[PDB]
Amino acid sequence: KINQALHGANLRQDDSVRNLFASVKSSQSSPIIPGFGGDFNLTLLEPVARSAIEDLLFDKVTIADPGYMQGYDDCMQQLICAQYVAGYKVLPPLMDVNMEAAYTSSLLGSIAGVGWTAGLSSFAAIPFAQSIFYRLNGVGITQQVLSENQKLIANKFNQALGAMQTGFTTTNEAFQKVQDAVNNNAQALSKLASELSNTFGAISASIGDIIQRLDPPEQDAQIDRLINGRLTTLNAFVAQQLVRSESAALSAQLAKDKVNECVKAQSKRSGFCGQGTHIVSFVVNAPNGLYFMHVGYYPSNHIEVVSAYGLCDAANPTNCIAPVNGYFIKTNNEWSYTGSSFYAPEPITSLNTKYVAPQVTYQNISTNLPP
Amino acid sequence: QYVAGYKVLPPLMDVNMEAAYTSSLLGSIAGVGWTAGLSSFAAIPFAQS
Amino acid sequence: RLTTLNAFVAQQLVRSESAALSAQLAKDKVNECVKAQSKRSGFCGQGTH
Amino acid sequence: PIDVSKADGIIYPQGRTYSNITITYQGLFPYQGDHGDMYVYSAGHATGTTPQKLFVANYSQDVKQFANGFVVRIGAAANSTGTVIISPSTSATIRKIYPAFMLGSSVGNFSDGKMGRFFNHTLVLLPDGCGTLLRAFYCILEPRSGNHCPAGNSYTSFATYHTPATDCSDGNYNRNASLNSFKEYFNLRNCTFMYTYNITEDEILEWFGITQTAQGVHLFSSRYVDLYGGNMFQFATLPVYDTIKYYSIIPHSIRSIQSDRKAWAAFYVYKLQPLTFLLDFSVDGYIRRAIDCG
Amino acid sequence: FNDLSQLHCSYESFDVESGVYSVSSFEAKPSGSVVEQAEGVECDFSPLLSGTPPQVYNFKRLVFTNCNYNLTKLLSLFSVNDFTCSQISPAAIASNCYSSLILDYFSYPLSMKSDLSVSSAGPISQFNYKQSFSNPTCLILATVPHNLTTITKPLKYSYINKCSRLLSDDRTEVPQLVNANQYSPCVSIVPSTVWEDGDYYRKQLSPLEGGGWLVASGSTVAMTEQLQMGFGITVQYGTDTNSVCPKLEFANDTKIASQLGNCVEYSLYGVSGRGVFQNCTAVGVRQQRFVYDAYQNLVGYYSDDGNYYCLRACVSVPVSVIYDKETKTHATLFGSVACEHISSTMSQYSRSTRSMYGPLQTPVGCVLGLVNSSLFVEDCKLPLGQSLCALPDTPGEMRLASIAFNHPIQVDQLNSSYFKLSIPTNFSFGVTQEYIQTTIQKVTVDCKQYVCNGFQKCEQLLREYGQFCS
Ligand SMILES: *[C@@H]1O[C@H](CO)[C@@H](O[C@@H]2O[C@H](CO)[C@@H](O[C@@H]3O[C@H](CO[C@H]4O[C@H](CO)[C@@H](O)[C@H](O)[C@@H]4O)[C@@H](O)[C@H](O[C@H]4O[C@H](CO)[C@@H](O)[C@H](O)[C@@H]4O)[C@@H]3O)[C@H](O)[C@H]2NC(C)=O)[C@H](O)[C@H]1NC(C)=O
Ligand SMILES: *[C@@H]1O[C@H](CO)[C@@H](O[C@@H]2O[C@H](CO)[C@@H](O)[C@H](O)[C@H]2NC(C)=O)[C@H](O)[C@H]1NC(C)=O
Ligand SMILES: *[C@@H]1O[C@H](CO)[C@@H](O[C@@H]2O[C@H](CO)[C@@H](O)[C@H](O)[C@H]2NC(C)=O)[C@H](O)[C@H]1NC(C)=O
Ligand SMILES: *[C@@H]1O[C@H](CO)[C@@H](O[C@@H]2O[C@H](CO)[C@@H](O)[C@H](O)[C@H]2NC(C)=O)[C@H](O)[C@H]1NC(C)=O
Ligand SMILES: *[C@@H]1O[C@H](CO)[C@@H](O)[C@H](O)[C@H]1NC(C)=O
Ligand SMILES: *[C@@H]1O[C@H](CO)[C@@H](O)[C@H](O)[C@H]1NC(C)=O
Ligand SMILES: *[C@@H]1O[C@H](CO)[C@@H](O)[C@H](O)[C@H]1NC(C)=O
Ligand SMILES: *[C@@H]1O[C@H](CO)[C@@H](O)[C@H](O)[C@H]1NC(C)=O
Ligand SMILES: *[C@@H]1O[C@H](CO)[C@@H](O)[C@H](O)[C@H]1NC(C)=O
Ligand SMILES: *[C@@H]1O[C@H](CO)[C@@H](O)[C@H](O)[C@H]1NC(C)=O
Repeated sequence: KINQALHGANLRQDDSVRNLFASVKSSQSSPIIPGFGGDFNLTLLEPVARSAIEDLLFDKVTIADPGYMQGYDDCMQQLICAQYVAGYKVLPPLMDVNMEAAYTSSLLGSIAGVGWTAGLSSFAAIPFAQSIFYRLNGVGITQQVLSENQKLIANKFNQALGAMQTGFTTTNEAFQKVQDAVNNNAQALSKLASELSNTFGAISASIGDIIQRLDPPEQDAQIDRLINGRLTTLNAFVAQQLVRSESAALSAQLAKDKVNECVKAQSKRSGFCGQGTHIVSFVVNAPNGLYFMHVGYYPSNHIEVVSAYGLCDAANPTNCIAPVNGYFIKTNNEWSYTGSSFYAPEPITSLNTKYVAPQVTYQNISTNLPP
Repeated sequence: QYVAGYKVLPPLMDVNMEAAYTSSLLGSIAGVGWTAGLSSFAAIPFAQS
Repeated sequence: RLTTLNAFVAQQLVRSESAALSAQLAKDKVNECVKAQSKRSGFCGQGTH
Repeated sequence: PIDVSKADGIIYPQGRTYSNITITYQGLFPYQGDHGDMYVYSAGHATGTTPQKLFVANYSQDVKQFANGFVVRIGAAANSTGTVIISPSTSATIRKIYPAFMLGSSVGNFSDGKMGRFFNHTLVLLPDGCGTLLRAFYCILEPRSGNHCPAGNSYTSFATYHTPATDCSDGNYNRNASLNSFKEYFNLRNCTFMYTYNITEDEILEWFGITQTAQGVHLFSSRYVDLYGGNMFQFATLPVYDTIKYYSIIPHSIRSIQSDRKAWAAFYVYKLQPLTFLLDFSVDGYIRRAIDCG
Repeated sequence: FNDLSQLHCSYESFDVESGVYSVSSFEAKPSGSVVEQAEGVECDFSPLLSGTPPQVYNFKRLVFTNCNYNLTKLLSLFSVNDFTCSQISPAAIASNCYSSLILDYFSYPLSMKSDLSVSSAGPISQFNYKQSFSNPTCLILATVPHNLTTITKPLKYSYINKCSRLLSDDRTEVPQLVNANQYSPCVSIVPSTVWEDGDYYRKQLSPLEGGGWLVASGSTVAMTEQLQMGFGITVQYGTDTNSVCPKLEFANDTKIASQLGNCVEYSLYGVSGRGVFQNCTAVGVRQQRFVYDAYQNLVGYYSDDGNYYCLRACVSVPVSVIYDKETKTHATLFGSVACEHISSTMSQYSRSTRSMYGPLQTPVGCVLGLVNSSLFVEDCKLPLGQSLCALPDTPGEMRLASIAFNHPIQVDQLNSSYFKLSIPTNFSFGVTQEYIQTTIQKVTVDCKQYVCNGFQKCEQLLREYGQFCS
């Protein structure tokens, strides 16, 4: 029964991993080269093999190698080496670390391309700078400031991705979650490796010492007590593994949904995967799971201004216009247009508004008529 | 409760400040859901919303 | 008594995990169709929300 | 008061050492921060170089329960200077001395009726030969019946004098002349065993424990293993046949001359109770940090 | 019978599912035993080999318990002339351990040898020394070796030929019989060396001892060319613990350095188990000799050589199996281990291998049954781990391959105004089948009839439990 339960749990883990990696596998991609991102110094994501962020994340987290090359060989001469003393095998992962590297490379070289058109039929590997241009167009920032303010936003994005390397500490809640997940696996194995010393009412934890000290009629009861304790411990471990695997599968489905929503495409959901209005995301592996980081918009230095709901002619009240992805702003340098997330007063044209049905609620105007 | 002996720990949020949270949500939902993008606040009178 | 406390611990952890999942669901709901007007059918309101 | 973080006065595990790990350990330990029952020995009277009548306290009339054993610190005031008990106006260099203990399950009064006399078998540990010898003997104690003697007249207390000119002879003190002072009040009868130990002199702090087990009392020290440490270590397994209920300290005298009244040290006594500690076994495994639970 | 037998009995069927399975492990056999924590002391025979040996009526005693004695180092010192033993084999006293031993040495020439018998009635068998009737004994009549001066020779051999006690009437005479480990009263009046042959010794007896007079007669035989003497050993089996033993001749196979890096069953004088001893550096307290971990498992030990050792475990390798349905094919795998262990040092039941190349080193471990090949499989069915898989041949053994990565269709990110677009020119409709379990089987159970089955005494017993069914 215990072998059946562990085999079923491992098969569930394996095909859940296979399903998640099949879903995240992009159709088409561009090769990763130096100069990726152009002016953006995003080469930390670029792997030159795992990525530098991935290797730094492996280094900064207390991880013991699961003896896949010389585990018994290092046990010949010198916690992972304590694998047989209780009796258990840590299975190797279903995918190679190089297979993870190939998947992460595919996502990093394809995320610039997939994020331009609805539907995954085509692939659109535009240079990364123009991808950011179109994504910031998508959030409601006018093309004038993007045409005029490339250098400062490039420096802002670069320093934003450069600030997180020194933030690799307790403040990163993601590292805290990775750490106690790894600690959860470690203490789950330590439950097996430690409870052998428990006696459960017996006088010694060693069966051989029991048979070498005692007479058979009482060691029958002693061995029975200790094996009953060990079987109850193993049944509790089976239940713990089952509920942990079920939670892992649910989290895997959630991760697949998240990478299918705001990685391959630009989402609009309020803080579903990025606090603030989301712009882009990036994805790497993690020593137990999957690590996500997201770059989003954060406004500052807000100002209050006066605005309307629509411009209508006094002589022709039927002709009414409404702002498209923006607002109608009265400058105090006579109306003008502003974007939905930045203060950029610019003269109102036909390419940013839509003709709309008239109401009393808008403002009649007959002096400075927009085109 | 003490006859057995166990502390009923109070929640981290009091009544008044969590009520202030709910008041902020009530005052914001009139205007936030009018234009995509969470950057700009749009507190129109509620009937127009 | 220790058996009773062990059972209470297990039940409390199960309820805490269920409460955390419901908390995340409530967070998604309140950022989905409270701060905005979701077009999704019946996710948080029968008929057109 | 004893600091467990400073790791003073802790019984080491009896046979089970570790390394570089912080381990919980149940056993017999003193409470954290105890003032204890510190006593000081003093020298007798002296006019110039004439060895006069003794000068001690009323420690002999005091008896306390052995309970779960106790530990003794020696020479915490060494490498320093302090006052003399018999000469409060004079301060001399603080000199370490070792105390003599007597152990018995019985109670009773002396011939004059003063509390403190023990009956039947009695254990005595006396340091002799200027402290180099550690004589230990579990005998029947017979009081003498002379003047100022316990079975005789004018009895006040029994004391052990130490004449530095005679009892000791800077090397030739192996004549146990302070056991003679013990014989000058008491007599040994029907004795089970008689044990001595050799310990060199120094001016460094010392710790030892007198605490027992069931089948036999034990003698623990740091002297045998860690001179620079203070950890208890099993150096003697004394085979008593009964559990000793009460302990007492013997007042000790010194017949030094007046012009050379050396200032003595203070020794500290801490009783032990069954508790649990946390210990920090270092790479060498000696206890250097520990903490209480309760 | 084999791993597949255990796999079949695990599934309670003749048919199983193809895949990777964990079968019970095996253990490398212990190479031997080491016993080195506490050694005993040696028995003393220097007073036997030194000084003037006293006479036959003055046999001097050495008692032996809790000591080591080696007749190879002991009996070689004797110029052996006469050897007799009763109720014990001669080789047993040099080999077998005993509870206690007593050994009396006395002056005894070879001329007076024939009086040493128990059934004899001569003066030696009457007054001087009598053997043990109820205990096995051994008499050795030896000579001083010519190259041996540490023992000396007395003035003359002497013994008592007539010994008796006269009562208060002075007419009734009682001869004195010496028992085993006894002394005659005439020994008290006969000196350690009788002056000459036919000497008569006399003593007055106290009236409370029956009164009367005590008489004895002593006789002398002069020194020969070299002194001859006698040794008597009486063994005892139930008077002590079986402690006197010969040399522990295991100094070349029970030490730590003799069996470095090999699994042994240590018996460390109170501590026994299975493990591997390795030389190390002195850690922890050197005095306690026993250092353990947090989990009460020993990590090292301080031997008497001054060298500290670490003991980790007697560690072995688990065994896993890969099996395929509808192609009766299987192979064995050992993970996390170099290709170093072959079928020699086994345990448990047996091993399974067919179609007799064998050892194959993979990143998972060492595999028996596979074969190295340059194949790439993207739809593997039997995941061996990492990215390695095996594939049946549709009789042909399993083929090793790596998990084939499916490269996405590459497109070059150009650097100009133009752009290279990927567009599909063909399409299909794919059906994707999914199942969502929305309802478990609504089941009830009738508590009392399940737990009780309608017997009245059972419902009498279950009334006190009460609210569990509710
Ligand atoms: C009264 O005054 C005397 C003399 O001033 C003090 O005695 C000295 O105490 C210090 C304590 O730090 C000793 O220093 C220690 O030396 C150890 C090794 O030295 C010994 O071995 C060498 C080689 O044989 C000799 O040359 C040397 O004389 C010593 O015999 C070191 O290993 C010690 O390092 C330890 O440091 C700390 C703190 O002690 C520990 O926690 C570490 O684990 C480490 O083991 C240390 O450096 C010095 O040797 C002593 N000298 C003499 C002559 O005894 C008394 O301590 C002082 N007493 C009081 C109560 O104040
Ligand atoms: C892009 O960012 C990387 C990461 O900081 C910069 O590379 C570092 O340069 C410093 C300067 O000496 C070195 O000390 C670090 O070792 C480098 N780290 C890595 C990971 O290469 C790089 O200079 C930046 N490039 C640009 C153009 O800004
Ligand atoms: C703007 O001109 C329009 C056109 O006449 C006027 O708005 C009307 O106001 C009346 C009075 O309530 C309403 O009944 C009409 O329905 C409104 N028109 C529309 C199209 O809704 C009004 O004169 C002016 N309003 C403002 C605010 O300037
Ligand atoms: C120290 O005191 C002890 C008390 O017993 C003396 O020890 C024995 O003394 C007797 C004399 O009555 C001797 O026959 C024994 O040989 C002694 N035994 C041992 C082990 O010493 C001892 O003589 C005293 N030391 C002195 C006076 O220097
Ligand atoms: C002793 O334990 C500490 C605990 O962190 C560790 O850092 C140190 O490396 C250990 N010492 C040795 C020699 O391994
Ligand atoms: C102790 O010292 C005395 C005298 O110096 C000596 O007779 C005795 O043998 C010593 N004992 C030990 C164990 O060194
Ligand atoms: C054990 O190792 C120590 C240190 O490496 C070395 O000094 C010693 O000679 C070694 N002993 C043996 C028997 O190999
Ligand atoms: C298997 O074959 C491949 C290619 O022929 C080779 O690179 C590899 O080293 C081989 N492995 C073994 C264990 O023979
Ligand atoms: C763009 O690529 C062409 C090669 O087709 C090269 O000649 C040119 O220098 C490149 N322009 C850059 C890197 O700005
Ligand atoms: C599309 O692919 C199918 C599958 O082979 C083929 O039968 C069909 O002719 C293809 N259609 C076109 C337009 O290429």
